[PDB]
Amino acid sequence: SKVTTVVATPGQGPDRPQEVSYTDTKVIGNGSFGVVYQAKLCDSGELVAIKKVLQDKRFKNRELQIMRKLDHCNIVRLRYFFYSSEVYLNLVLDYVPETVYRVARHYSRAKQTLPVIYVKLYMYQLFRSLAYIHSFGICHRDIKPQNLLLDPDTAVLKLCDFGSAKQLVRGEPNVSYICSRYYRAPELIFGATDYTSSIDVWSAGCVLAELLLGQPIFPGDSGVDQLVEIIKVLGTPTREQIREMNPEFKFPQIKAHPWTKVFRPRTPPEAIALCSRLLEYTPTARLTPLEACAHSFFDELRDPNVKLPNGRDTPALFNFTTQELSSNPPLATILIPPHAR
Ligand SMILES: Cc1nnc(-c2ccc3occ(-c4ccc([S@](C)=O)cc4)c3c2)o1
Repeated sequence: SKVTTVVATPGQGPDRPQEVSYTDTKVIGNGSFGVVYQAKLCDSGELVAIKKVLQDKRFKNRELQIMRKLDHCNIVRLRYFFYSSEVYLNLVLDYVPETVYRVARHYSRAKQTLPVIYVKLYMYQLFRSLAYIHSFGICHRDIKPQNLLLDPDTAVLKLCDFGSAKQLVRGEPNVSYICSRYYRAPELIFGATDYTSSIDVWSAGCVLAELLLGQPIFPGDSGVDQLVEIIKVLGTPTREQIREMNPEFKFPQIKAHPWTKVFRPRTPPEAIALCSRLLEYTPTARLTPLEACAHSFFDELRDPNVKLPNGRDTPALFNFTTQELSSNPPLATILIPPHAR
């Protein structure tokens, strides 16, 4: 009700703060960082989330520094940011009301399967945001279904939560206990710290596969139990596999559970061939997010007529930028279909 008025710097553009007014603040989430609110900007009527972190006062916020570099339609945009209170950094973000987690669980609670057309849309917009994120050498490191925001009506997916993303410095090592356990790549559990952006892709597989199965593919009861779960679907990792993951542990030996069966009968051939492609031991083996997009599974989305179950056209899926294409520029004719040139 009470309209709060702050002095806020636009997320992008020149550092020139404006008076921004918002009201109807309610809490919609919280964690170690702090709290997320939903508010209504008084002047555009538009809804926003406000992530209230806690700023090390005498330290530069990594998330803030990362959000500013970022403008992509499948990523929650940092519209503004301000400070308040000792001292809290506030990120004013796009609000989107649903998450893949919550959608995936409604289906699962009702023992149905999320329509493959939604799996496609959502996974594609996910590989997109990462192709973009990774082109800057920024690893998300918490790719999990509740960091995927969805618009029920328009089928837009926006990646959110960069509260543990990092500009990866090759030659520079990092922390290995990151990601949500179920979505955490094997090398991470192995103690690797020399890792790459492939870890995000493993998380995507973990998602892809959970959308298909209606439950987490690898559900460990702890950091270490996690690898036991991966193991029972892929088997054990071998020389160049463990090599590739990290240059200790103590587990048991198990056989390679065939893919085209880890799921259910009606599951599409390409989706299965996707995961097998993602969910891979060696990290150089996992496909690239851009390269992922390319792969068949998403072909239906390259069909000129495709529409949303509710008869609307698909959200804008081909508005690529060269910044977005940077990684692998020679592959547009198979990512941009004619009808969008
Ligand atoms: C953590 C964290 N970092 N960003 C967010 C964030 C940002 C923008 C956002 O817009 C809507 C949400 C959102 C908040 C709560 C929910 S609940 C679990 O259904 C769903 C969606 C949101 C969350 O959360």
